[PDB]
Amino acid sequence: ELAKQELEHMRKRLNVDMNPLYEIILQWDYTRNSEYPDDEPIGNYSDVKDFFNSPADYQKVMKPLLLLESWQGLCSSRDREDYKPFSIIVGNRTAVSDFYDVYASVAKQVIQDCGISESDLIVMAYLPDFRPDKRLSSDDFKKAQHTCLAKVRTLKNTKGGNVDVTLRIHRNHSFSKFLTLRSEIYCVKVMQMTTIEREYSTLEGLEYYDLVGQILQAKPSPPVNVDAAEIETVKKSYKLNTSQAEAIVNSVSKEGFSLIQGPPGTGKTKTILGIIGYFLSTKNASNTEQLLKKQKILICAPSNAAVDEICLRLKSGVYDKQGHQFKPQLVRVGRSDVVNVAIKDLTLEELVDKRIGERNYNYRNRDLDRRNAQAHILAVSDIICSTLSGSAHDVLATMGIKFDTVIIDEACQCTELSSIIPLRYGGKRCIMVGDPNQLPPTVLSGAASNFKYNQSLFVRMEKNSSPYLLDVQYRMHPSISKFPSSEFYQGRLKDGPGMDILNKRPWHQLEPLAPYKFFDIISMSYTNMEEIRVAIELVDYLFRKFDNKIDFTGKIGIISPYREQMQKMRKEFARYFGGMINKSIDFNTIDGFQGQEKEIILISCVRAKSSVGFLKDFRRMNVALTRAKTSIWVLGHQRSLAKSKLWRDLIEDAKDRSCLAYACSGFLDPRNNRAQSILRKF
Ligand SMILES: Nc1ncnc2c1ncn2[C@@H]1O[C@H](COP(=O)(O)OP(=O)(O)O)[C@@H](O)[C@H]1O
Ligand SMILES: [Mg+2]
Repeated sequence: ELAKQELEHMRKRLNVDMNPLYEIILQWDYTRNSEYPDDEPIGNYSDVKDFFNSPADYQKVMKPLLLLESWQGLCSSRDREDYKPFSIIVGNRTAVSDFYDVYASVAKQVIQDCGISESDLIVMAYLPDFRPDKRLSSDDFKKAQHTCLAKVRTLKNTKGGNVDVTLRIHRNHSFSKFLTLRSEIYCVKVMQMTTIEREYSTLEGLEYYDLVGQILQAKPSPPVNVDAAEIETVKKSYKLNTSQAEAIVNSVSKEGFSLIQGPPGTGKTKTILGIIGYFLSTKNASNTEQLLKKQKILICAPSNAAVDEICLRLKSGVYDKQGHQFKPQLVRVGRSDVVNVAIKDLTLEELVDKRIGERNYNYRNRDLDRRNAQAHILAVSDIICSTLSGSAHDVLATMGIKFDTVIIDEACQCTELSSIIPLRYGGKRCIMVGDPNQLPPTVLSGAASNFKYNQSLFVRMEKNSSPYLLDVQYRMHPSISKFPSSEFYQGRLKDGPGMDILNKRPWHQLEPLAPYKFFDIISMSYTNMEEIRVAIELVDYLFRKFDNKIDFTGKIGIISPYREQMQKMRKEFARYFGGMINKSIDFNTIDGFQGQEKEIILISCVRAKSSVGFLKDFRRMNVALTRAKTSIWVLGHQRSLAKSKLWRDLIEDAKDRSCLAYACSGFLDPRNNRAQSILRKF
């Protein structure tokens, strides 16, 4: 019939109650030494299931894991963050629900120096034997007998450079006995609660989401049938390859969830730009003038960096189905981490500044003008870009706008609730673009990750459906892309035209500095001095032969699965080369290097159980083998690695391709008779 229940469900999704969240959190013990926030039985926790039967099933599984990650965040900030303590003067209190709203006073300079905002959780402590003689730290709170968690409800500036503070604590907390009028109480910030609150809002309002069925079942929509002429038109107009054009056309033509899988360098973001252009143009091409809200698209990413790259690349305009450029109105919701004028000019706050001018350079008028400008800018916008968390912001929540189409870049680098956040505005189509063949997003709680909390909705859905694969990479030398393609993509991952030309480098003319090489080192620990020495000698030969013609600044990375081996590698490289390699070589583990790339990559394999273990090794190898663009030199012991199918496949592929060389310390030295004898007798 007429579904005003859409408006009712929108209201439900946008107004989730946080009091149940703080009923739990405000009873926690800041001083607790445990992976877990309480002593409930371990069986209360369970793995994230491939398939959920109901929103209640989903919530029963997910809420403990969300709270566990939150607890681990508390612990991390307690044991590391070194937040600066302060003190407050207590006043009256008000009983609200299962809470006490305690009013207090603190200086504005202290609020600013300690970084306290209305989004912060803090811990209070009673330390009557403290004297200003000593410096106060969060260790004093960690070891205190009487502590209490409090949420910063309200911060209001007063006249004399002070701030009225409203803090919320739990009714049941005995610490209230110390909150007598005009008492001095010591405090320190624990953590800012915005992300936890937004994910909790999503988790609890899930049952009113339009795509709740597809989310619970991890089951994207079935493919519809699309016109080959349409795919060709998109290909030509947007200057894409066939896989990208197909992904765009299909994912836009259907509603529900769509998965686009992009291996390294296959054009995930370019395809998203094409999606934006195509969607907006085909949507604009559908007795007194009726007033309608303008169609918008929501573009989200897990991190500010990805959102900012999307914005920067959108500044060149988008294209319609016929290939003609148009410039839709773009708004970046939320301030970014880095400073850049090009991104700053797109932020909602800067757009409001420019729309209102110097008229209010009186305070009521200033706030009213800012609010009206915000409303108008958001109403006339075409594209809304944000982080997955930032999509839950009040500025979007008060637009009165349904965002029926949400696109997510880097969709594998976020938790499931985080990816679900932006669907609260009536989302009926969600196109997630990602690379599942990487390491899962990092979570603070090892236990939570052991319960598979570090798994993205993209991956959980990939279990049940085949994504639209982008199958041409535009980064790596063909000798470097060869084995990744054959080993992970059925030999169907293609190279862009001229990768051999683009990634041809002078040192390629000198053996063994080839584009692709496995060095079998002829010589139960997690380090290998001989691999380290061979890496040193390779880099030394490269430098000696070319660093008077080539600047190796930022050209080289060295990675290994094991941080012990990487520590030893950095130490030995520092000793051998001095400081002159600081700007030439990055050192990291395969995990820590996941988002980086170099022209030259050296891998120290060192050495090579379960399905989880094979999955982690599969992802690590996918990452490691795609970090280089022009040259990759894989150092390892063949017998120490061949117990792994992946490594044996790699070594035997290198053999078949004549890309295996035998190596030991001094193998590049013609005068080293010992090393040359070791080589010759092989
Ligand atoms: N159809 C295409 N034709 C030519 N170059 C492409 C195509 N698709 C992607 N590229 C190139 O591949 C590189 C990776 O682009 P990007 O969209 O950032 O990929 P991803 O987002 O998957 O990392 C870019 O330099 C881009 O110019
Ligand atoms: Mg990208």
